[PDB]
Amino acid sequence: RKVLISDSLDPCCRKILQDGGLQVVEKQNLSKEELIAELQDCEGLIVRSATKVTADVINAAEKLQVVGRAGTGVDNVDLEAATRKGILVMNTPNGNSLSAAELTCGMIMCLARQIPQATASMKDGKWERKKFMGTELNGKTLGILGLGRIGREVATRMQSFGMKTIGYDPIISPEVSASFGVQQLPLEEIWPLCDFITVHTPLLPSTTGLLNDNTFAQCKKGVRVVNCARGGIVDEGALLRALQSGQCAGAALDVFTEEPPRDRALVDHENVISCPHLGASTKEAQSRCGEEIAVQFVDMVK
Amino acid sequence: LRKVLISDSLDPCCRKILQDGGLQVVEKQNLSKEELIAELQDCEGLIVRSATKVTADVINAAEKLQVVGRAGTGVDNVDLEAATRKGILVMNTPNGNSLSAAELTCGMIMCLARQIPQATASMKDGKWERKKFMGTELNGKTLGILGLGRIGREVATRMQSFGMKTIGYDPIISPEVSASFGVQQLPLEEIWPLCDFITVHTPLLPSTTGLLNDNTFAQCKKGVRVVNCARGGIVDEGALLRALQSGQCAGAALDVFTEEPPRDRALVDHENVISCPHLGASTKEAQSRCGEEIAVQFVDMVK
Ligand SMILES: Cn1c(C(=O)NC2(c3ccc([C@H](C(=O)O)c4cccnc4)cc3)COC2)cc2c(Cl)c(Cl)ccc21
Ligand SMILES: Cn1c(C(=O)NC2(c3ccc([C@H](C(=O)O)c4cccnc4)cc3)COC2)cc2c(Cl)c(Cl)ccc21
Repeated sequence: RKVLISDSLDPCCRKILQDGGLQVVEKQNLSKEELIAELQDCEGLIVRSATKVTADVINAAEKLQVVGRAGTGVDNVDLEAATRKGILVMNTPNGNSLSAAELTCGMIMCLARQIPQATASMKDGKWERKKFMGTELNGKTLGILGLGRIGREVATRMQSFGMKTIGYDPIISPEVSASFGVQQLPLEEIWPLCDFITVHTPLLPSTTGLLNDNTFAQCKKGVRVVNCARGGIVDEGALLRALQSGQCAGAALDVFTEEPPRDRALVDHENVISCPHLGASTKEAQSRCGEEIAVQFVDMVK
Repeated sequence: LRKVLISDSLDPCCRKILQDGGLQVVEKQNLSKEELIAELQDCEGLIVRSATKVTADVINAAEKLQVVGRAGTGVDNVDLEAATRKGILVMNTPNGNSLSAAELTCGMIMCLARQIPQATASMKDGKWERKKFMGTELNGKTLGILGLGRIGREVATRMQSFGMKTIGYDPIISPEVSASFGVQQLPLEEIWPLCDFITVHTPLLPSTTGLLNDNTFAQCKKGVRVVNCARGGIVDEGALLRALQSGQCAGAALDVFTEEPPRDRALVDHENVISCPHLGASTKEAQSRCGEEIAVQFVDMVK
């Protein structure tokens, strides 16, 4: 009967909760001990990416029955510690997909034409039309690794620019991938066909370092890569050397191993487009998330 | 009618198809005015990109110059008055460009929606502000396309796939044909207030110069965003500047300027302006198609 929203979340969350009929507490940038103390009579907790629901927090929260996350994934909640105290963890699987898919297509275009590089150049007062030569997407081959919701939204968009969408996903059948115009192949057959590769998988052991020194070497010379999913699906170290060799012509990253990143080797490279994790950074999405999570809480109050 | 000079960095395949046709060629680069004239003194033809400027003076010092080709669309770097006076032919390559321009345009729109160039310049400076850079979901938003030519319809079919409403205006193409690639046509006065995004794909005309001006900008939605990848001044540079400063315009993307390169560095420098040194036709894919399509035209008239 009492929830706490611990992060900057769309107003409409708190509304639909009270609308449902339970107390709420909008707080922000709270400290670990400040959080626990506030939590000590709250049945629910909703969080964004800021709040980290550690082992310690869950065990200091004697009343905590449920932990909702207004976003995609739960990479900021101890699931081991969660399942131990029989706690529920709630998610917002739909209401974020589109925003992430768009930023991704942004990246691909931005990579093809070096728009961010040209702006930073022009902004410094330089007219370098001698050499900023980019690529026509029409008739090029894009490789999508992770034919989830985001993966298929990215595919249908970049289809319209006349790109070949070949991809790989071990859950989805060739019959269903084909049904949104992505032809499926085994990984070893994908690397050499691609001029562009984007990744849309959760961070798993089966996925970690999916692009590494070894895959990068099987790729077309001057392939270009977009990580808007999770940090490390593309091995950060590995990419760095692929850019330095020219095996990789350029790369776009919305996500890092450390967030925010200490290893500022990549960001700083002249062929790296970067963003401080903006895949869900839209009024449109956070409202749909914030709405879809607050529903799930009220839904189970019957 | 039998010896040509290529004065710019042009795709190798140009010189090939020329000699292939059966006439001498001279691939030179970054030539000086007097260095050019001297080299030209036994060349019937000249092929150029955007770099070389075929001034009044050059044409009149070139007693043998019969023809001037341009590997691109437009010839805003050749004195046409001085050209027609000496009975010289001027050729260009209007086709081999459309797609490259359409893509950069969609680039701009996304880049504007999500501030990708701003985020890179920020990250590149070592900054993580995710609380700051809230952008827009294109899904269900309205794009206004002014100039439903080739480029205009390629831009429309692409941004449709993101789930945008494509309303546009073009006085040449009928509502019946615009509708047939998913652009609903409306009179200009009724377009400004519906748009969250406006791009322009028209030639430079007096009827189109300053198409976006203090007056149109004011009838737009507060925080509209604008893309000029067509010609400098279709969007009044001065007018835009004040629209960004007021917030009537939330941001702008420019591939084209009144002066190229631009002296008035007021716009470029604004924090919500994405800018490019005229890269709409800056793709290996296009310059080859241009370079190929021009060398054809030269050989075609040799028989
Ligand atoms: C488990 N797994 C998946 C996978 O999880 N695929 C499915 C999937 C479902 C939902 C998503 C999410 C989504 O699209 O909503 C998603 C996208 C991007 C980042 N994080 C989450 C992603 C993938 C399709 O049914 C499940 C792809 C995948 C790949 Cl490409 C490899 Cl190589 C290894 C393991 C993999
Ligand atoms: C002459 N004219 C046209 C016009 O020429 N429209 C058509 C057109 C055809 C071809 C183009 C060209 C093209 O799309 O390739 C073009 C685009 C951008 C820059 N330079 C040339 C532009 C427009 C559509 O069928 C012809 C639109 C137009 C408009 Cl919207 C105004 Cl407001 C004033 C005069 C105008």
